Amino acid sequence: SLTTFSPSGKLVQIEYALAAVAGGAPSVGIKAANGVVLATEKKQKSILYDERSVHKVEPITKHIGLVYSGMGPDYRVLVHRARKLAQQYYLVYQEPIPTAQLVQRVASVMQEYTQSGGVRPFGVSLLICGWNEGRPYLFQSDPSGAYFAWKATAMGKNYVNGKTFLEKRYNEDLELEDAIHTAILTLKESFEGQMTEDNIEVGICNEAGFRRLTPTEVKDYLAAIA
Amino acid sequence: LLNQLDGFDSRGDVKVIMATNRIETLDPALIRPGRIDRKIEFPLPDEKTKKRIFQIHTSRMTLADDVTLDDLIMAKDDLSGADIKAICTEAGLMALRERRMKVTNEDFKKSKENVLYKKQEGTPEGLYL
Amino acid sequence: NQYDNDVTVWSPQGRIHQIEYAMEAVKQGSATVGLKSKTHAVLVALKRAQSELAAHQKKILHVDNHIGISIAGLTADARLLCNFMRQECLDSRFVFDRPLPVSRLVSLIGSKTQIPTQRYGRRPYGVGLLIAGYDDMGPHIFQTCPSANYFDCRAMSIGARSQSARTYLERHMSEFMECNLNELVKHGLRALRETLPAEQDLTTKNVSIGIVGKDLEFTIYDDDDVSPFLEGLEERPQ
Amino acid sequence: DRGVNTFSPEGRLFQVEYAIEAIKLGSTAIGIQTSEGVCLAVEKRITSPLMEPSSIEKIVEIDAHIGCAMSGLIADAKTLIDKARVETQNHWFTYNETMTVESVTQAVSNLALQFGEEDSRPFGVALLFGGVDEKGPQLFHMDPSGTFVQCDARAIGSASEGAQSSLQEVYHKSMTLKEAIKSSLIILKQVMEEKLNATNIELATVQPGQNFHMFTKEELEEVIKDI
Amino acid sequence: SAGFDRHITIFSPEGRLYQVEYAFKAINQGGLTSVAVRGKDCAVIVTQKKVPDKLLDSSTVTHLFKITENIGCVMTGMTADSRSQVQRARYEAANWKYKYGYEIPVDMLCKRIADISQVYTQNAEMRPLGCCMILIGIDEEQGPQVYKCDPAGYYCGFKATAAGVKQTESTSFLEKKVKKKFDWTFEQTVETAITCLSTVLSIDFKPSEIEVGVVTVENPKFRILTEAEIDAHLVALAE
Amino acid sequence: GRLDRKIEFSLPDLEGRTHIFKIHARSMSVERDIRFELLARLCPNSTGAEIRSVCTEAGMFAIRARRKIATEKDFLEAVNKVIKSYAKFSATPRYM
Amino acid sequence: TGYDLSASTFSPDGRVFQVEYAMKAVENSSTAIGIRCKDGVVFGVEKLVLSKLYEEGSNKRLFNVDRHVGMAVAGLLADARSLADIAREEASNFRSNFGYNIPLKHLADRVAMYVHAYTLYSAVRPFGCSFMLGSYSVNDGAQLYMIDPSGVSYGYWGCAIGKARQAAKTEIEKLQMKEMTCRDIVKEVAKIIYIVHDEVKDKAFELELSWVGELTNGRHEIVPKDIREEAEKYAKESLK
Amino acid sequence: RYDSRTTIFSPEGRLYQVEYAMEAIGHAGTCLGILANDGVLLAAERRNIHKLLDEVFFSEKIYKLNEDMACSVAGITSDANVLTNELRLIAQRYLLQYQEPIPCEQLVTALCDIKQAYTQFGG
Amino acid sequence: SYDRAITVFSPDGHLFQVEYAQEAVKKGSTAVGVRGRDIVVLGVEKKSVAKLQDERTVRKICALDDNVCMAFAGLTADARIVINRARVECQSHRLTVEDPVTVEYITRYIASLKQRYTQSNGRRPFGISALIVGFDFDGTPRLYQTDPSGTYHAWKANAIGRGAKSVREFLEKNYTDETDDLTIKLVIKALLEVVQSGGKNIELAVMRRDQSLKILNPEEIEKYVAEIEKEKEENE
Ligand SMILES: Nc1ncnc2c1ncn2[C@@H]1O[C@H](COP(=O)(O)OP(=O)(O)OP(O)(O)=S)[C@@H](O)[C@H]1O
Repeated sequence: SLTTFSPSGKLVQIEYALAAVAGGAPSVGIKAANGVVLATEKKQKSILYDERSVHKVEPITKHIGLVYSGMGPDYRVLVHRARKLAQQYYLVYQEPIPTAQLVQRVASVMQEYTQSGGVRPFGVSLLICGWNEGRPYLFQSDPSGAYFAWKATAMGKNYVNGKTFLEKRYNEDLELEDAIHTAILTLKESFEGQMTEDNIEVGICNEAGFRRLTPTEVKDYLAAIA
Repeated sequence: LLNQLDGFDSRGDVKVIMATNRIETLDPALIRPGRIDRKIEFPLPDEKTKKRIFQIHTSRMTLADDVTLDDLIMAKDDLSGADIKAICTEAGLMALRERRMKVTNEDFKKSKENVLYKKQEGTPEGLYL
Repeated sequence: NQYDNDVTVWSPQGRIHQIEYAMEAVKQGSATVGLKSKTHAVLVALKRAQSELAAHQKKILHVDNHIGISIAGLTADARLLCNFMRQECLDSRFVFDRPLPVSRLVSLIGSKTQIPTQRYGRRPYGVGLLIAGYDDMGPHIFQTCPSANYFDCRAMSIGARSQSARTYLERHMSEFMECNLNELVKHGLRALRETLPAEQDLTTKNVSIGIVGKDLEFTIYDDDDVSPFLEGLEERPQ
Repeated sequence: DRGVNTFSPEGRLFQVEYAIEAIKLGSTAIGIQTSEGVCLAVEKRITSPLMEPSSIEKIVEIDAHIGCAMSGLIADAKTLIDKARVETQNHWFTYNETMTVESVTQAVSNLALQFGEEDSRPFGVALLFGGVDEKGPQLFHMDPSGTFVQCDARAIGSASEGAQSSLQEVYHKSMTLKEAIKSSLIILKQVMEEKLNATNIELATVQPGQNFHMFTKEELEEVIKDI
Repeated sequence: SAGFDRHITIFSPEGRLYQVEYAFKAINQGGLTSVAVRGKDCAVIVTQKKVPDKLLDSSTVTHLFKITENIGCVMTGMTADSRSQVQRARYEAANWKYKYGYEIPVDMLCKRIADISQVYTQNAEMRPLGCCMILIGIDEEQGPQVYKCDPAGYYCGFKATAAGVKQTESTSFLEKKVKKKFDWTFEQTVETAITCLSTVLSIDFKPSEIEVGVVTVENPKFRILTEAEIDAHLVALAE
Repeated sequence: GRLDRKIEFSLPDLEGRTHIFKIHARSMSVERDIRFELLARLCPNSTGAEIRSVCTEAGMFAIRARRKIATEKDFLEAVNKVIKSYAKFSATPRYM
Repeated sequence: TGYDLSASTFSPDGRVFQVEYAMKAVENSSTAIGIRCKDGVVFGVEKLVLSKLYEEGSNKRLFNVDRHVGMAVAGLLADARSLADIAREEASNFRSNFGYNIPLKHLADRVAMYVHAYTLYSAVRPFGCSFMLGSYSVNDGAQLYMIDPSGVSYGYWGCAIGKARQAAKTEIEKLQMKEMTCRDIVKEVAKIIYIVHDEVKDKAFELELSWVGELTNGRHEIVPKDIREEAEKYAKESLK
Repeated sequence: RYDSRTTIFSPEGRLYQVEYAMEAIGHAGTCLGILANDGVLLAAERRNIHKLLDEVFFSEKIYKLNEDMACSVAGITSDANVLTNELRLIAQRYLLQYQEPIPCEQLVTALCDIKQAYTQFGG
Repeated sequence: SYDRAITVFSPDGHLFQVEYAQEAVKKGSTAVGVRGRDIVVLGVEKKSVAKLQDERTVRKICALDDNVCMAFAGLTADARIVINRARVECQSHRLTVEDPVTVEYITRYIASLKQRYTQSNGRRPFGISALIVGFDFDGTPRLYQTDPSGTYHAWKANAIGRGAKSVREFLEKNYTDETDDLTIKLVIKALLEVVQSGGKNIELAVMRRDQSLKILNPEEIEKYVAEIEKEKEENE
């Protein structure tokens, strides 16, 4: 189940959770020179659903953005945990928490759920970012408790194809607007043909703080951006 | 064959004893006594017998006495009887390929490890004393 | 039959067989017989031994000044329910300063034995209680079961080959109600002498009798106030 | 049957029957009640010459008039002996008197069969208890299942069938002490395998006038050479 | 597939878990249909009853459970999960009212109920409460709301809402009906609810089988309709 | 008319055992001063042929050492064999 | 046939087989019906003597939970005893916390949640009981409820629990139930119980009748059935 | 055959999870240290050398644990965070208790006792 | 008639896992120990130096008190736990009772801990067997051994580990009733009677019942081997 190793391989219940992550809705996130851009791909099943109720792009503090590619019902749980933990840090130190310390503690929580032996892991991969002390960051986690650091990455359906486009398209030096342009390009590479002001949902991170963009400026920008 | 040996036209004094290598795959029509009474197995020889069959086989070569038979004896602690023969013959071959009289330890290592494939006796266990 | 291991599992015919197995474990005890008149309640059991030289394992044990139980089956659970019984007796004897009515005590016994019959991690109690007592309304003869479905009777008998005893109780339950102590006790052992195979006879050292009375405190007897009880008999009709 | 919390379709003890089977492998012991006093004997089954004979415990001392003998598994016996020692001292604490042997063995069999891993295993030892209460001498025999009974002369462990048979041949109610002692060691050197000498067996006799020192030390040699 | 016999809540290969997608038709063993509609400043619940017995009552077969004085709901699926979920909802709404001093918005309540179902899903050794819940309520600065809560813990909420047995067909009619941009003047809502259930089930029956729960921004209290006015709406749509 | 008793038997406990012990004993050159109940306890569970095999092994010892009245020490070694060195192989010792 | 061991697990088609097997456990139990009138609720249980070993007055399935509420259980008896104790405890908490008589809806909902909580987890089994709950109040009238082994608790006019669940309510529902006071309904329940299973599979049975309503001024007790003796002088007239 | 959990022994007797944890060691990053007085060094292999990382951590295998001790690591990565935090906390509790740095062998045996506490228990 | 675990009896009345955890002891390194009348002596074989490390931390002989000495076999981690708890226990005995610790008390503790560890739910038995040698009461030399079952068992000489039957057979064929010179030479003969007796893998430590532990030096042992070879030549 979760208490015993394989004959030679790895932790099959974590590999299956990673497969369930890879079978999820796509997303892309890019670290630029001044800011970080996050973008998801949010298709309603019918024409009935409302786009003002559930939110993918979600702030953790006033300057720390966070998206995922997986299951919202676990996402909200570990979001609430990260909320309470970041506010506990700000109680202790009276200073807004740095993103590396967030990723350490969130990874500790996810690791504690990967421990034995009755609870399942999260089927959630994060993409954490923030602008702490001038230089912005970007930290991807996974259900296995691990974490990384990216310049630009993707997660979801066709993340391999989107990543091979990211390797070709992106570079080291851009601004936030060019980052949004290449981000909607690489999300538009893999999403469905009808992409509107509601099928995507985009938040950015300036050094002036986190900013979650509106459907007004999202519809203004993606009105045939190239 | 059964009706002949231990059935009709019985033994009298006709010593036809049946030894084997396994114990399992046989028809129990003869496992019952009468057909055959006693049974014996064979372990592999021990250190006391390891040095014995070493000196038996290592005698076939002008031994470089600096090589440690006891290391071969404890490492190869499950030498049925083929490795010993094969190992010493191939050690002599390794050496006398160079036409040397003595057989350095490395030649014994190579001889045995060629003879001794697929041997991993470490952990487990491997992880104790 | 692979569903037939634990207490928790309902059967596909709905009969939890752990209860049936506990019943069958009760069926392999010693024979014992309890029966009451209008004024006196008598329970009589049968002793056995491990060998010839050893003493006999006792069955009638004391509980309280007006409560005594018979037993069949396991002995650890017997003494466990004995200690719980004495405890609940001295609890109400402390608090209310009265003797207990028997029915609420046996309801507490059923509620005690309910928990090991429903959760996982305890076995049902192999137990053969025959309870005699005195509330304000006279003698009571109750019996229990490992399924905690306690019964009230006027004459029962549990243990090994106790069915011929039940036939005797059928053909004398009308006659039981009128008599005094002595012929009542000899009706009890005219059940016990049919709880035995016919080629041997009930002796002194193997039988036990416990009388509780409306003015008489519960008292156990062994061989010496039983030598008066064993005479006044004829042979079996061979 | 696998497990202490499941009965049988018929009437099997399992978690206990396999313990009653596990008694049978142990060394033998024989205790005999006589109104003069309780005698007791055991076999050590010494394996090595390095095996120091006085270190193997079979007869231990519970009280100044209460002896013991063990069987089968060693350490369950060690547990029960330790607790039995503790509780008799508690009785002497709250009563200024000696806990009688029936009360001792009820105090042992309160938890001699009380094995529960939740809410541990059943014990693997048979015990022979001898002592002198106010009713004279007493000889007592319990089991792993707590089914405790009095026995006049009980034999345990290995070869107990022929021990009981040849014991019931010679025994009666009005025996004497020394006759029962030599009758016991006759049964012993019919059921043991090695030559009977000074180091194999050990006796334990308790008398009402000789409550102290329930043991015979190398006058046992003089007892053996009288056969 | 399985293989693994899906006995507990783990992850199977490629890639789903089977316990929750078996719980999604514990609704389907209810044998019941529910439809919610939001067009305008009102909100309408409609749900029928399946009472074959004359010995059985009619008041206590009600599925519309008034959660608070401004929040209603309806339940489908098995009854015990539904009623226990309803008392959890009432208890947590009262907890909101105690802790925070004002009336709970219907969004936070669905979030809290979804979180309870997720905790019942995350930890094993508990059955995942196989019932589905639709909520309605009025909120200031947002108008009316209609929400749905899943047994999985996936809340959502939207304009024309339906769950139960036959609601692929109901959502097919609500895609073929909520596509024209007319307003929904409350009798448009009642008429479309009655006729959508009347086209999905195709029965065209007495006013005594369906239950209608409404809430409106003129009286924000939750309100259950009477046989007379249900009959009035039914013959008002009778042409 | 065909078969009408339906008898059965299995391993006797020790009495038929001891009897067969003595049977095979007097059936060969043995020592009379030996007992059987001791040997019987040694015998956990066996057929007469197995027991006969014990007798054969005692004979094997008496072939090794010049024995005429096969002693219970010859039978002791034979028991060591049959019930420990032949209980299955040897896998009992090294824990009392 | 595949997965029906635990009470936590689901099936490939989505139901819990533990609950079904516990539901049809009570089907083998004795037949117990109930019906209310316009001023009371009447219980009635077909109770059987084993052979000749009973005492006619032991182990009565007609319990008495509150001053105005009693049970009419059928199924495993000891589980019903424990559940009756839980119901007594719940009425005790309500009487201690609010100072007046428990409404039957609230009592039934607490009991249904308790039964559902024993159906939820995997350590425990579902109950093997199915019982009736009747009441009466001066401001509420007569209320008769019904709790299955699963925990679905709602209301009836008449019911039946046992073997003849359909075979009682076939002719229960042809009773003019509203216009009768319960003193007619006593012999009505007598004839309904007496119709089912006179001698066919078993040998003999025996009748108990519980009784609550306005005529008891809100009390609940067994009838003095020997008073007016309404079964037998009509049971012997119900065979023709 | 006798697989199921970390406890109990195999029939020879060996262990299951111990060898399989070793075979979980075998597919990881390579470390070493060298024989030197007046200094000591460490070597480490970079896993995941892909071009789109950051390398802003200054340390992926090394963990400077107290002041005058670092440690490399190999194996499953995220167990080591639990171990390194606890190890730092052990050495720091020692320094709190004595105001003398930890003499490193009771530190090593403390971590070995932490690991052995999960070797014995079950499951 | 199943497999797991250590709570189930066999169909014929055994515990498989006590016997099976004895096998790890039966296949471990050898260590012997004898008592002289005033000086006690023991030692381990198989130093097994891998040419490139230190060995002062791998010492298989330690002490709990100034009177008692240790040894073990089997796997070493269980020895580490038992020794750690044994030091604590010996010191806790020193806390109440003001005596020097008797060897019999600490052996009863080791066997009691080992058995209550074996009885419980799913705890793996300690696959060791210790040798506990000390001389306290009037300087009386004692040595006891243990078992995974938990049976302290007093001897006069001992042999454990690999091929212990042969080694104990030599102590059997030596062990004369008829002086720390014969005891030193007896240690030399025991280590010469080792399974390998390489001459450099010999590690021995003694105690003269008033002193502390003395670790010897492998030149004195070389002269011991030389006088053993001299006596072997004098046999001819
Ligand atoms: N009950 C017995 N009485 C006397 N001798 C016996 C007895 N049982 C076995 N033996 C002896 O042991 C040997 C065993 O032979 P069998 O008993 O014929 O073998 P078997 O395999 O049991 O024969 P089957 O299969 O039941 S026909 C015989 O040669 C007998 O002399």
